[PDB]
Amino acid sequence: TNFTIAGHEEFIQTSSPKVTIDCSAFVCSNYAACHDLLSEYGTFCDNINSILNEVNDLLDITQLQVANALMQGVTLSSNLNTNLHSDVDNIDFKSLLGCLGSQCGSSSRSPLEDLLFNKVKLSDVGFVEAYNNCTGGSEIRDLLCVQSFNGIKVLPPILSETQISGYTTAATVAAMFPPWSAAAGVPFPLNVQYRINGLGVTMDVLNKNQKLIANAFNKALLSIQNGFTATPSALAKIQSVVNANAQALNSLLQQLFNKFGAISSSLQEILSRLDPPEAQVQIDRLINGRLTALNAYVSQQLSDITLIKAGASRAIEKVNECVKSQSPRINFCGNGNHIL
Amino acid sequence: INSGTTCSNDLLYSNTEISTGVCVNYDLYGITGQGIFKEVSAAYYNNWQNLLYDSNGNIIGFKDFLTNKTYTILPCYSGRVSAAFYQNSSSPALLYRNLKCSYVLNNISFISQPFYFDSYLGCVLNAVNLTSYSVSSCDLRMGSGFCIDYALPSSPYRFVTFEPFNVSFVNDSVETVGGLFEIQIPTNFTIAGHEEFIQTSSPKVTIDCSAFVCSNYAACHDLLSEYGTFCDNINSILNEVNDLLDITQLQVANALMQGVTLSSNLNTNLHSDVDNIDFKSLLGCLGSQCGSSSRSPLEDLLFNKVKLSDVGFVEAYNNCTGGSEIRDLLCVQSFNGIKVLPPILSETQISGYTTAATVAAMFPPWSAAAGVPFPLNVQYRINGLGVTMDVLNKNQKLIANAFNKALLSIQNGFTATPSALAKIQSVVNANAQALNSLLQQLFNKFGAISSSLQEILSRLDPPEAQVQIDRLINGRLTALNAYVSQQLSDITLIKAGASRAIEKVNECVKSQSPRINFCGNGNHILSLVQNAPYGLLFIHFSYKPTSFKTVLVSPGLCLSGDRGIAPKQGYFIKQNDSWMFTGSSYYYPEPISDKNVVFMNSCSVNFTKAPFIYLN
Amino acid sequence: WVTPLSRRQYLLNFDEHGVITNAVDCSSSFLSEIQCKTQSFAPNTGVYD
Ligand SMILES: *[C@@H]1O[C@H](CO)[C@@H](O)[C@H](O)[C@H]1NC(C)=O
Ligand SMILES: *[C@@H]1O[C@H](CO)[C@@H](O)[C@H](O)[C@H]1NC(C)=O
Ligand SMILES: *[C@@H]1O[C@H](CO)[C@@H](O)[C@H](O)[C@H]1NC(C)=O
Ligand SMILES: *[C@@H]1O[C@H](CO)[C@@H](O)[C@H](O)[C@H]1NC(C)=O
Ligand SMILES: *[C@@H]1O[C@H](CO)[C@@H](O)[C@H](O)[C@H]1NC(C)=O
Repeated sequence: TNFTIAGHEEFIQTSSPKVTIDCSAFVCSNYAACHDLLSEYGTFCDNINSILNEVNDLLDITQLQVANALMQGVTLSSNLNTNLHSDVDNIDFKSLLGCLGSQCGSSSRSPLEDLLFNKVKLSDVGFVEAYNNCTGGSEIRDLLCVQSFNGIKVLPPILSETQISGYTTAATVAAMFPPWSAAAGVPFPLNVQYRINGLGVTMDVLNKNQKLIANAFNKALLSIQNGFTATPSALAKIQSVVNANAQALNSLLQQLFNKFGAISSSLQEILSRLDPPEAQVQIDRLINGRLTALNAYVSQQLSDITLIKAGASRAIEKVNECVKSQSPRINFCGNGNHIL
Repeated sequence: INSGTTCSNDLLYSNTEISTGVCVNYDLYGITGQGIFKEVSAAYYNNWQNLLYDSNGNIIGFKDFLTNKTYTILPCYSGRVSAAFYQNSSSPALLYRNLKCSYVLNNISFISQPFYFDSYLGCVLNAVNLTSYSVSSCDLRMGSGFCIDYALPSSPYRFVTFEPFNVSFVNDSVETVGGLFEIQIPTNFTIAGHEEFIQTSSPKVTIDCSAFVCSNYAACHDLLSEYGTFCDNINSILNEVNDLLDITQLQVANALMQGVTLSSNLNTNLHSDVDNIDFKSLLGCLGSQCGSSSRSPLEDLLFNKVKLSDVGFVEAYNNCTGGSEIRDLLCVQSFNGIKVLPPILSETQISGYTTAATVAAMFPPWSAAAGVPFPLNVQYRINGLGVTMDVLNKNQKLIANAFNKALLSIQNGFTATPSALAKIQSVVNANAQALNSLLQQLFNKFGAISSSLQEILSRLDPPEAQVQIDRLINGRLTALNAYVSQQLSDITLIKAGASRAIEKVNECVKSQSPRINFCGNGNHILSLVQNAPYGLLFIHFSYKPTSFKTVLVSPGLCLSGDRGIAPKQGYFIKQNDSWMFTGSSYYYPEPISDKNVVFMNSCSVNFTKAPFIYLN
Repeated sequence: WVTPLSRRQYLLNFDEHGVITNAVDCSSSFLSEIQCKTQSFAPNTGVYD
């Protein structure tokens, strides 16, 4: 008899931090007496260096695919939202919009995305701001500088976060102002009425309860915005991805302190106590152990990139068939009754 | 050892002051190493402790005895440098990440570089600052939306911004000009053709341990048999991958021919033109008056540029025992156990499947269009976008001309270098590189006396040769395991792409699904499928407007009697002091009818009042 | 003329007859290191580490 509109949030992982590992600076030593022995193993570093390159290439390809799916079939007016009223029919959409005018440059993140980017520290710009502090003097207990000195680095993607945020917010303003490219040329309230009529509600009730729909949308947006103060299910996965990446990096770095059957875990002690005629026997064990560790790491990365690509394809399909259009498939874009 | 107070007077030196801020090598009371020292005030040192260790056993701080001061040690810098190199340039552009140019020119490098500048990523050498210039695509992507372009002329490299996608801008208003909205409606249209390639299969590779680890020696087999069944798992995984590929190919073949019904009076070699549309470039043999091999001109053009096709591996392996040219890299891999096997189905019967699937959408009973002829089908498809039926029924020759022009353009585009042929060559190049990298492991020493079984055998006794053979055995087993892991990682993506191709064939070619932004780019009309080396080629036809016209519209009106009307896939215009209806993709005005709009028993205040529309 | 010598690694090119035509010292500059890594005298366009 009486109804309302509720909101729900979902997170889908698309990208992953590109990890690069240096061979000669990690497996043997930072010295020069180890390379003469490491060169006897042939071209073993080439495969380890090529696997990571292929993974990074796949990540770049899927990121470009997501960008193309977000930036396809979008036509906006020249007189864009230059401090213009971001509300349409008493529906405040300022919380999920940045700025795309002639002014307001070098910043395109919406107030909603700021709450998510402020709760994480190892973001795209985080590694950049944490790696340039090792030269001038970072924290004494900083692990990122040690990992970078040992040959483990994190490269930024080919597209920054600001550009992706701009490409995303360029799709929200599509179905708000003429022309409505994301709604096949239908205004926003008329599109909402058409999508809600398919459930069974007649037009006589919809034409008299527009303010109710506007208030429901505003309340849902406010609730979704306020739900970020606690720990929801969306931020949980975002934190878990970073925690798993950090744990993997720490586990890979910890392999340098193992003995692997030798008399010491550092070559500085071995070269300062024994002669070359009795040093290769001790160095071979460490070399083999670290090579096995690197092989295990690259195997785990090749196993995870498949699920990463699957999630990215799912996200691309959902973007193409849920927001930019109206697909007549039930129980795909939401939990039954889906309106937007 | 290296920690204490009992010194030796053999090689004596002089005590120097502890310098700070420089990467120096220290010999502090026995403990050695390299690092940078920093003076800091500490109050956590007792009388029996003078050095600070980390949680893993590393010196991080210490306290001197002569000066009673506390110092902290930090490791020195150690990293790589990115080098962007063009095809035929003379010097690559250098990039040090997260390092300012004021640190690399006086602590790391000492060469007089006349070109250097800081950026968001670090210091760039041998390049210019041109961030204010954008670029569509690049080949050398650094990161954070930055690219390096090579322009033939200072420094020929330019550091520019990477912007791959834009948005279309239209000079129109956003506000309501008297309750109406100004929108652009097309006036003249055409049919455009796009092409895409989806990979379905992968080369089947088989490896044998009886020829890779131990070629023919008995002393090698005696040590290899001690590990047990370590080599049977490799063959099992390879057979499983081959079976998965075979099942995938069978599923694709079943998806191609599913419900197709054709006439028995079609084998005439003359029924190849319908509605003045030439389809000779897409059809091959259909009947009995042909030979064993039969393909289409497009498939022949695609296969003539790929040598490592299905028959290519067979023709290459046949020329290994003759004596013409045995210097190729294919026979040397076959002599060591790595052999490429052909798939179950050949590239000829799949061509026949595609030809039958294409014919099913041309002639009766039209098993690919639900019993609707091709012109009527394409007319309904283009009408579904929001155009009028009169302009479609009046202009039928233009549609066929546009189809023929698009097909000829797609056929001619193969002479250039497109992305489809690019990927078709990239897959086989990656396969060849993987095979070469796997083969090169046989020449590695793996910490032995020589990378050859004969040299190890006929130089020492078995008691001293067992370890040398075991080293090579372990290395080759590790290489084989890595290759198997890579194959298992690739087969998943192969199967995912094949499943996506099957879904696209089922929902874009054989049937017209209402899923928008799935088979095309919103204005999709139809699609056709053809075979291609290790995959399928999809040719999509889209509706492309050419001209545009601005017009004021209103999203619904309010009639007399508290009743409202709303348009269905269209707009309301005001022409000659009268309200008429227009389509969302064309500008053919038509009067309002019952089957054109939707009624409602109440109208809002935003609708425009028009009590003169007596079209009930 | 006189120049000193040392144990260094070079990349040599042999023609069809067997005469050395091109030589690259793999420790001179960055381009030489790229050519040594790719084992070719005309490497492809790209970013190398
Ligand atoms: C770099 O060189 C300058 C001058 O040569 C010196 O003052 C500074 O301490 C050096 N920095 C490092 C980290 O070596
Ligand atoms: C350092 O401290 C010890 C502990 O009392 C003291 O005996 C010694 O004289 C001090 N040395 C200097 C140089 O102040
Ligand atoms: C974007 O604009 C640039 C500059 O005019 C152009 O080179 C590029 O092709 C455009 N890209 C698209 C997708 O329109
Ligand atoms: C559309 O363009 C074609 C080719 O330029 C022309 O032959 C045709 O007359 C045009 N139609 C209209 C309505 O302008
Ligand atoms: C119309 O009929 C003629 C007469 O056979 C035929 O040539 C033409 O292809 C037909 N066109 C369509 C669209 O059916």
